[PDB]
Amino acid sequence: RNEEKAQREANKKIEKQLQKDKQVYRATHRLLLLGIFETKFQVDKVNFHMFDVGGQRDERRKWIQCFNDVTAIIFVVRLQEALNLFKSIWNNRWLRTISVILFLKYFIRDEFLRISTASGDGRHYCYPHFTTENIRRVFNDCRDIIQRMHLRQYELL
Amino acid sequence: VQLQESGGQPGGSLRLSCAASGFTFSNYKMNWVRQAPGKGLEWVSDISQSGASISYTGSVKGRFTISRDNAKNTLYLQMNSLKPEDTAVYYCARCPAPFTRDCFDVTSTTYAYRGQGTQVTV
Amino acid sequence: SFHPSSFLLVGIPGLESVHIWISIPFCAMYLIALLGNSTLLFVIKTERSLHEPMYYFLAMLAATDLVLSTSTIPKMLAIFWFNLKEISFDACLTQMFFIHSFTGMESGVLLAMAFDRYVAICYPLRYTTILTNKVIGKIGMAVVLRAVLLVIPFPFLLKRLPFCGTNIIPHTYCEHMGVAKLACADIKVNIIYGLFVALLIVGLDVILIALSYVLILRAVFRLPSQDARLKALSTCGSHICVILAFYTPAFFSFLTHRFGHHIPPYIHILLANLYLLVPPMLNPIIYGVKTKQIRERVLKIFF
Amino acid sequence: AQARKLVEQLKMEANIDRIKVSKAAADLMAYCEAHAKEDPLLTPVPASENPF
Amino acid sequence: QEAEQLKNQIRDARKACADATLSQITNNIDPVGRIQMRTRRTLRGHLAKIYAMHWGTDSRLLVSASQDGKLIIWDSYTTNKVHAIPLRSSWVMTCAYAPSGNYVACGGLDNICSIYNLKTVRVSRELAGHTGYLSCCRFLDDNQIVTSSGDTTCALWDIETGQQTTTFTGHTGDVMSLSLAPDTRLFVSGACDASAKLWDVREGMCRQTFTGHESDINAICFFPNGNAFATGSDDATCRLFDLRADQELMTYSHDNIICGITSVSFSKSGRLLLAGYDDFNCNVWDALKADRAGVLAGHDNRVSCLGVTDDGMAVATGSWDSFLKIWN
Ligand SMILES: CCCCCCCC(=O)O
Repeated sequence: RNEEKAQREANKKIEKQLQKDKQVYRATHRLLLLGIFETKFQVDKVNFHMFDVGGQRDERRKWIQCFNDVTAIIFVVRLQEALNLFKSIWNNRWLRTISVILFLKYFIRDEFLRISTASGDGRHYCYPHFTTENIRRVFNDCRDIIQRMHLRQYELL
Repeated sequence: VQLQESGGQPGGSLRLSCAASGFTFSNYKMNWVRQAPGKGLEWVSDISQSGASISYTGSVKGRFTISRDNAKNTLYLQMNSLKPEDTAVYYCARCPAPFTRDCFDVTSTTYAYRGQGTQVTV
Repeated sequence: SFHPSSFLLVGIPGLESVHIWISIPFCAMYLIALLGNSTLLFVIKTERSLHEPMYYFLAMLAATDLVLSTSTIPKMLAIFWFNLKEISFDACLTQMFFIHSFTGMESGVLLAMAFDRYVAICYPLRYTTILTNKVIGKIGMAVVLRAVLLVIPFPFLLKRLPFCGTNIIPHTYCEHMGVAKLACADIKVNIIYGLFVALLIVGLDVILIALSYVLILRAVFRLPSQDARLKALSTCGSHICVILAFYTPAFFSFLTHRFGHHIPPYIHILLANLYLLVPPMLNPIIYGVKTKQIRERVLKIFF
Repeated sequence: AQARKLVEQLKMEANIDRIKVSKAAADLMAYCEAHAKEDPLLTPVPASENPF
Repeated sequence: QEAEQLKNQIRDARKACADATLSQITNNIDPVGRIQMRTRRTLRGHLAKIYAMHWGTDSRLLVSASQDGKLIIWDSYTTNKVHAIPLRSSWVMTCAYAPSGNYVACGGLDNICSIYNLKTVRVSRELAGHTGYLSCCRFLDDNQIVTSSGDTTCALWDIETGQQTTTFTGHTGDVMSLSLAPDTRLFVSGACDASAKLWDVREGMCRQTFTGHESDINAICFFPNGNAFATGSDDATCRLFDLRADQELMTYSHDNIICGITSVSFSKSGRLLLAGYDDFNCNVWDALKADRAGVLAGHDNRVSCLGVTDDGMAVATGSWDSFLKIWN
């Protein structure tokens, strides 16, 4: 009798604490720098998280599935290798619906957009950039991505 | 999984063959890669499960042709009008997972599904 | 002050010889409304991937429609079928109170849905930190409290008028002015207060809804892509059609009961029963079946 | 260095004194048969004695 | 040259020692029947996808790990929670339960193994030294642990000193899982080079190598008597091997299964083998005769982890929709 009361009281505090972390988890946006370290920052009262993986081997087919719920992938650009990796990521099953933010003139951009617009059925796009401006650019693309997701949700697109 | 590669004056012609054993050859996407002396591994050509979709790098587009034979589980690369800038060791790589459109680590070092290679000097 | 025992509802005035032919479509539409909303509520509750603010607002709308449709149609069907016209004095007041309060609640729910859509589309990166559970609870409480507090004086206003003479009221259900017009005294206070309440609720909600839709469609048309220019129109048109079909007959009845007497009565009674029946049947089809994540989850359960 | 290690490992693994397969299958069959009376997922336990 | 000759000799010996199959000898046993199992409990407290789970010695408590950065200790009898531990790194892909029941371990993309103490929850140790991400870890005792990493190595640690006692090397791909024998004298391992290896804990050298799959190997577990093991791979098949015979005996597959296998486990008597797949549900196989006998299908995303109690009374499955389900 007393043991069950203690157990229920113990579980209630766990539930109350867990309900607090959900609001923090849904209010932050995650990123992935693909040229583990974590960097957190804030822009316009919006929380942003970025991770960099450089302590692993060059065999990505097993640890890349851990990043299937990220908002976007930051690809830093040898050109053929970049295009081949972009094609490999674009056609994956778990990272299928993932946008890519390119950080590289018009010939290379057109070659990338040729593979970007080949498939996808209007589920993901590509945002090439030619390079405190980078953070603003990433912020704008993230806002556009989330707006398009909301549009798809409400049957307006 | 075993992959054995055989075969190999500017402007000439050459042909490489590769035979595969230990796995079902039909349901895998295959490709030819090269390693030049002084540089790293590079991707050359690709071929799908039935040979419907074919892809070449821009350097050798038009000159070379890649084919596949599922009845004898072997694939071929035919090169015409070869230039001295094409001397390298040729490997035959295989995509890691069946029934997939993605092939990640074929150009990585210490790949497990790749042959021994044959040297071509022009 | 001499209130009668009970009243008599006659139904459609001047069409008493075809009371059964008119009732054929009413049964079918009420039956469809009685099934769609229940199915939508069950699907929303049982699933755990449908727990978002949009679906909570949809659930509140479905419950409001289910309550609105169930206080009018059974009595109309009884009148049309078995000629059961007798109604007590207090059942009239309670029926009128519930009808008006839940009309106000439906308007508030629609306003909340419009606000949610506006914030979602026009403020994407702040959507999760603006609309939380506390805000949703406060919004629902505000809607219910506003409706209840605004409509509650009506029974007190109708209980002080002396009723001398007849008790027949030419309608299908008990309204505020339909009952008030049989009183033996001046009803200026009822006129002014009811007109003020209706203007303060319905018009204020309609203006904000129109502003939100205009802002949303203006933001959609600014996108470089042009495949959203047609689907947005194709959905907003159906939404606006249903909204108008709900809102217009309400104004028609509220204004004809006190400013128009030259209009024939049977069409007035027929139009007074449309805003109370049609949106309850047409809401789930345009909101639940047409949406992407509810149709495929309904067909997933039965198959 | 790698080839020598591979050859040494292959030489080490070439002598383990293996046995037949028909004799190594009857062992597992008998193991399953002898313990099949106390496996709850094979023989459903009475509901009263079931913790869940 | 020498390697090819040795391989040919080993192949000829393997052909010579084999005379009968596991199917021909088990052609007269009565079939198990239709295994019908239903969900008895549902545990829902995580926010992101679950990656690993481990049962307890008393068959009443278990620990779960998720990609949001949490460790949760459950009570499957009453569904009540016990402990919730936040983690320093959000990318965790393994967890373990000490046999005594007063320790837990976890690790992931940080190339570190962390051990927490429950009877104080504060961290106890942080073992470092690997070069790649950790894939599995199993307790042997309150002071010994075995891990496998993504740098193609396995390790045996000493918690009291915090140092690496032994290093097992020889694989040419990422090591995905390990399974410890009941005798605790040896264990088995599988990697992405499509091979499995048997390691002796005392001496520290590879004794046997098994090569029958065509792609990466994802899960592994020991048979109850310790004389065999099963493993699932990325080619949509399972295979059972033997130690005294040193060759594969049975394969489990179907013509309509395309997805790979993520988890594998055995029953109490070894008659049933449970396999979690990438197409949202898991299957039950009869070990003696390869024949499907049941399907557990309740999850909306891919099944990632699977476990069976020490008393054999219930099974627990985790998934990528952040739910743990107990079936019996
Ligand atoms: C939002 C509607 C509130 C009730 C309207 C009253 C109409 C009347 O007095 O005739």
